[PDB]
Amino acid sequence: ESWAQSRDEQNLLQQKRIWESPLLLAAKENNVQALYKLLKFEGCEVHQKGAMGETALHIAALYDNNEAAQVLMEAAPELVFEPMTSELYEGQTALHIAVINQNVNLVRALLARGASVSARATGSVFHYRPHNLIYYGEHPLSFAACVGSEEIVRLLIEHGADIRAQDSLGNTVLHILILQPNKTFACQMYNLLLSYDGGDHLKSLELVPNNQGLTPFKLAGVEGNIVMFQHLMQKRKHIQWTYGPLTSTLYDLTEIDSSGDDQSLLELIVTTKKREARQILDQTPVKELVSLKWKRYGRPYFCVLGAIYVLYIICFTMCCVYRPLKPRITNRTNPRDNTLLQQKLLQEAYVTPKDDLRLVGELVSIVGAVIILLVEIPDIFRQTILGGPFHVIIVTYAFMVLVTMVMRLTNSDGEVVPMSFALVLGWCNVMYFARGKMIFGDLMRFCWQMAVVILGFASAFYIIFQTEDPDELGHFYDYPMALFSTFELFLTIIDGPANYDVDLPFMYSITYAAFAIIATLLMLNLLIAMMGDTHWRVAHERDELWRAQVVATTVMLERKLPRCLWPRSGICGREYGLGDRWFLRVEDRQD
Amino acid sequence: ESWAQSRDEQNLLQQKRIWESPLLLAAKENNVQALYKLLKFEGCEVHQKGAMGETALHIAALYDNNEAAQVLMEAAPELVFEPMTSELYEGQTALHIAVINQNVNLVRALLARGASVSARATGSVFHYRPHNLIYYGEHPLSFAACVGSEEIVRLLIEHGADIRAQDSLGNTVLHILILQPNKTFACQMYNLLLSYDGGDHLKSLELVPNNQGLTPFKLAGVEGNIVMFQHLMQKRKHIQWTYGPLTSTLYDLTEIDSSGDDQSLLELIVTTKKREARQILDQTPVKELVSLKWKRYGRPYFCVLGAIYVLYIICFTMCCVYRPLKPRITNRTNPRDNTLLQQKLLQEAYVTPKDDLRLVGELVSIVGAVIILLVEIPDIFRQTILGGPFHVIIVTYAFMVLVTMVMRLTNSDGEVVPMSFALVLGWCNVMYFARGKMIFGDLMRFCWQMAVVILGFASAFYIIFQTEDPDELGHFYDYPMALFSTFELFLTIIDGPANYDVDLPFMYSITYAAFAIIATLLMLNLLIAMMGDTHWRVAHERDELWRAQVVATTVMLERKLPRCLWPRSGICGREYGLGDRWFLRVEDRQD
Ligand SMILES: C[C@@H]1NC(=O)N[C@@H]1CCCCCC(=O)O
Ligand SMILES: C[C@@H]1NC(=O)N[C@@H]1CCCCCC(=O)O
Ligand SMILES: [Ca+2]
Ligand SMILES: [Ca+2]
Repeated sequence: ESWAQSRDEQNLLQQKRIWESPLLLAAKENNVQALYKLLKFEGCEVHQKGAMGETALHIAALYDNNEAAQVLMEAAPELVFEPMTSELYEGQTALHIAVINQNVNLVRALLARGASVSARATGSVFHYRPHNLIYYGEHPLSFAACVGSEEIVRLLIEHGADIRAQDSLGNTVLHILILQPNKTFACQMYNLLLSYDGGDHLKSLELVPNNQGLTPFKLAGVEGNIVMFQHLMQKRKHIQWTYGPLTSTLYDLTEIDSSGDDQSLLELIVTTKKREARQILDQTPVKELVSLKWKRYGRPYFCVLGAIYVLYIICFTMCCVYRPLKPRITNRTNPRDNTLLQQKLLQEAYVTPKDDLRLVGELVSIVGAVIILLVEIPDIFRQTILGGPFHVIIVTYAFMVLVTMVMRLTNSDGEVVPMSFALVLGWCNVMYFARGKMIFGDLMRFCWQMAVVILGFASAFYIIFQTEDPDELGHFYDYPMALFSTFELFLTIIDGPANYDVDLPFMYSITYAAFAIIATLLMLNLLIAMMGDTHWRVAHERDELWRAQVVATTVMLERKLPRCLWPRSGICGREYGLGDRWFLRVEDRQD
Repeated sequence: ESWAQSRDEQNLLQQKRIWESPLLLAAKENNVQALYKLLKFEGCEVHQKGAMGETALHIAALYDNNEAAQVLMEAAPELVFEPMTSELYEGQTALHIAVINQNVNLVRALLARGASVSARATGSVFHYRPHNLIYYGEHPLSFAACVGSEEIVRLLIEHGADIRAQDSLGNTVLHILILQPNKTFACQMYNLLLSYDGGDHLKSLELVPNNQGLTPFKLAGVEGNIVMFQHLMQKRKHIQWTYGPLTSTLYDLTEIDSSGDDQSLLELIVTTKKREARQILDQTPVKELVSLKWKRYGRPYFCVLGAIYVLYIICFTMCCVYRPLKPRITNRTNPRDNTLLQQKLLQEAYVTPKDDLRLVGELVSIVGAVIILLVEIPDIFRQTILGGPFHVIIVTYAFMVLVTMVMRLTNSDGEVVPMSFALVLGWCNVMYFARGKMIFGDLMRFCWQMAVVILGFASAFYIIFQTEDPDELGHFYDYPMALFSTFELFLTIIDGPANYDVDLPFMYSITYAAFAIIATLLMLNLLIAMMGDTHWRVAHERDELWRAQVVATTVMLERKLPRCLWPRSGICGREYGLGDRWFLRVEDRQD
């Protein structure tokens, strides 16, 4: 406690040793006469290491002091090779400091001496950490590329600077240029480094991946660099023809799509916590890509799978609305007069008349729950909500159905507690399917969301009071009136089921508490959709997020669906003779 | 699945055959030496049809390759006449491709050869479909007019380009210019094509109608082209005099008004789904036209017809508030104790004392319903809500009155279900009559809408519980308290009629559900009118729509009203000697 306090002390301790060491002070003050009155008479320790393990030349390189540095190099040419022996700057040479300060005469003189163009500055200051204001890499060639000094860049290549060099994070000089603030100027420097590549199709510098398996083009999309992305897109697009205003350009569509497997631009954009990366799926090679995946295949399968989940949940309630008998049997109704339980457990089953109709319905609710677990549980092993918490709810729903199964086969009294949780988890997970005029567009999402919530809480409130006596607190004595009570409940017109002389079950005081919060948030999410659609162009901000939600869902539907359905995007390039990648044909009009 | 996938494959398949065919490749690459080393030794198939049924000249015309095209024309002058034999480009000649690319030297050379200036490019790419980025027509003259190349336009007329030419959609060159994005530049090209007209008053190019019966001037209004509309308005306005800043201009007002019959700019603007066309009724010849139609004749007749409909509905409730007797008679009141019915049916009528007063009232409710059907049902045969859903409700209201008549004459128990629907349909259709300070202006619409809704639901809730016992659930035991209960109901102050030990009729659980939604939307439409009037100039957006609603209603009132009322707009031009059209006198001041 802490680390920044140390370097703040060391930077003060550095200026303290510079103040003290006259050789280091004269190197800072550029006192030429004081350096000759020190190096020639009387011979002072010229290999003097300062507070940061720096030589007198390092100090002479920090402060642009060419006259003082040239004196230190002619009286002791060995100081050029000495790196910073400190921990904060372990590996930095006098060439690194001269390159960043863009001191061309000092760089030309250090290269004339013979300075190492491959020295890795592995100091803790040079790390890619949020507490370091700059991240340029380790090699001096990487420093020149980031300061925008094209003169030093080629001057280092002339002395044998390996552009293929990677730092401790496996980043080439191309990766580091994309992580820079000046995006519009780094595009110019990016093309300068590519010219010095081997010129061969194999072992390309643009193909050398990051240590996290990211080519520079791929890293531009994950980091949300629009300027570098559009620039890198030029190298991978081909214009077929120009018919007046139309321009039928053909995009490469290789590193932008599965598979893979985890390697694909789309999966990396929807799963990253970087908001800025959202904008990448709106670029002119990518926005055409997800819009076609959602028009065909995407939207129909989401509604086909949607209607299946609607039937699978209405069947679960069909077995809940007609749950198992019987009357109380027990005389316990006389003691503890606050109780209202006409408790109903089994079995006492089969017995079959109309009970096999619900047994096959209960069997569907079980085989569907494990199928839900058979497609989700093997997926958590390989987690970002963008995207909706549909997956978090779909696994806890099948968890409650299995618990209700284990609740059964034991004749437990608390049947109702796990079974009522699956009612809201089953329906409210339906409203996620609303992904399938903006005031009217967001209003229809409320009408969907609202009708979905009441069909999950009225079914719940029915079960909560299907056992309990309806003469007192009879808001839900049958299904058509449990729906109507809950509907009125949703708008606070009814005072809500309230009774204090009677002991209502533990689940009402819990389920109604959650119904009171969701009913207000949906009524609060409605006002923001009524005003936030008209008050400003924020409706665009209220819009892409949904669009990104649709894109996140479209990538989701492509992972588990087999290959016979959902054909690959684009057109393959084997016979016709483009190999072997799949290309997207895009034509655009200009005005 | 799909069609765009095919052309994406064919464009890739085209570049595949170009890659393969050396004659087609050299035509694309503009390889002059390779074309002579192919056409002279050894004689290759020069009539080579590519993937899109294109000749080597077509490829030489796609990519501006004049040197390569001139070689193909001197070695085989027959390639000029060959059109694209494919399905996507059926009819396109090498002249079409040269005109769009604005290759004047190639167009001058193709016309020197003798190219057809009347070749219709009937290919599927050239269709007016949303999946085609451009729509220029079929004839090469129409292509030049859309690219803005006035040099090619007159160069085609010099070689006999028929400006009277129509494509498959019956569109002249004037119609296609209005459907173009560059509106401010198409005005210049529009005047160039009109100069080459026959110069005769009859058979004018501006009068040649679309296949959908639309002159170019009329099409500009339907499509919402403001720049072309104001430009076309210059040709049909006459300035009478200039008295300083005043300019008394006289507008033609011919194709802007009925009749007709369906042919009129106003009816085409209010019935189209094109939002952009709304702006046309705000132009300086049209905005003066509907404002005079609404000031006189318009506003009074809407309130005269308004007060008539107010009396016709209050009479319907006057017969409902005093509906037919009698007591229950039946002992069924002891079994099914949940029931509260003191059911009342007839007849048991006449009997007449004060019952003839309601019989003539019931007779008015019948003759008025058929009259409503006599003015609406013959109108559906000849449907856009702009405009209000007043017509959809006014026909279903008279439907419920006729059903209640058929409900009667059979002594059916369910009298109440069709009769209660006509109460809300009758009143809530009144609030449409609110069409007759912006915060205060939209607030008075709420006070109208609110008082109209409660007078339709309190009358309904009264009927719902006029039969049922008032000792339990007695919110509506008489009319003055049914109104006061419902009024309090409208603001959720009262917990709403709630009872669970008693079986309330089927209509309360339905009518009160609709009362709970409309009462919140009117309270939500109020907040948007309180904030959306001040937060931005969106109040203009909240305003024209109402203005367009008033204009849509004004056109509605002019269709069924006879000719003796509502005189024609403007002044006729027969004696005085302007013939025979009706003109509007408009004077404007400038600063
Ligand atoms: C100024 C210090 N004195 C010195 O000789 N090297 C240091 C250079 C500081 C660079 C800090 C870059 C970073 O924040 O990581
Ligand atoms: C490029 C294609 N090659 C060719 O010879 N004709 C085509 C011209 C394309 C025009 C497409 C206009 C449209 O979208 O309809
Ligand atoms: Ca309240
Ligand atoms: Ca209350």
